[PDB]
Amino acid sequence: RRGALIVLEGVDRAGKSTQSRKLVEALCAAGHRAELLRFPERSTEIGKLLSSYLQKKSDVEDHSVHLLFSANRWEQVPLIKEKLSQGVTLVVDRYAFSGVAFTGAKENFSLDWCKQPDVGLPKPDLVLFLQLQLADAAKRGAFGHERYENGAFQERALRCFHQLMKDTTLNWKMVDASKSIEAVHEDIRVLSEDAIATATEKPLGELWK
Ligand SMILES: Nc1ncnc2c1ncn2[C@@H]1O[C@H](COP(=O)(O)OP(=O)(O)OP(=O)(O)O)[C@@H](O)[C@H]1O
Ligand SMILES: Cc1cn([C@H]2C[C@H](O)[C@@H](COP(=O)(O)O)O2)c(=O)[nH]c1=O
Ligand SMILES: [Mg+2]
Ligand SMILES: [Mg+2]
Repeated sequence: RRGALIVLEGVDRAGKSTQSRKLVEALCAAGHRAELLRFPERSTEIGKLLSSYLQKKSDVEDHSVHLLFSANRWEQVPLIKEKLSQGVTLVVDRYAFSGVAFTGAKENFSLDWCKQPDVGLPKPDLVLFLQLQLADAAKRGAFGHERYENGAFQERALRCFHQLMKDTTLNWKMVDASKSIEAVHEDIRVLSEDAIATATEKPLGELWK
């Protein structure tokens, strides 16, 4: 019985990391075998280049950085397939959707070109989108000094996310991320339990193909 592949997406400060940590904790406490993954995975060679870029310690050509973000997902595919095959549900904090939405927010980047590198990745069984007004997301303290940490860019990224949500091949679920940490968590936990129990009857799919 394979594990489910659950992705959490949303703009910066939507609560993705907090909810991904709480979800794994709750699933494990309820007897599931579940583990947390995140993208970018900054521990690899590629992940280190990505981290320097995001921190503005380095500059990288836009197409190149887009391809490094996708390569950082592919390098984890053998691990993802192994874990899911062993029955381990994986909770992923950002995935290909963030990749497309952030690069697609830049000038002269078509959604189509941005999607291609991630075509064929393991297809999530559930994609949770943590919806929150950008204003309230900004009021979750203040902007940091990392790349993309500004309102106009966040708004273009959000528009790209909405284009991706038209894709009916994917099991998108909207989450009202404006509620408390515990209320949002319960919403996410119940959706995840349902996906683990019913979405896994079919083989792992391939993204965007
Ligand atoms: N439901 C919530 N209500 C209020 N604050 C929240 C809520 N969820 C998370 N936060 C707070 O908002 C901040 C950002 O949360 P978190 O790190 O989980 O977001 P994120 O989506 O991972 O952000 P990033 O996009 O930068 O990685 C944290 O200080 C966190 O405690
Ligand atoms: C996974 C991923 C994240 N990003 C961005 C979103 C965030 O602004 C940034 C840091 O992510 P984080 O908010 O998860 O720490 O990286 C990309 O631009 N492309 C990607 O493929
Ligand atoms: Mg985070
Ligand atoms: Mg084509």
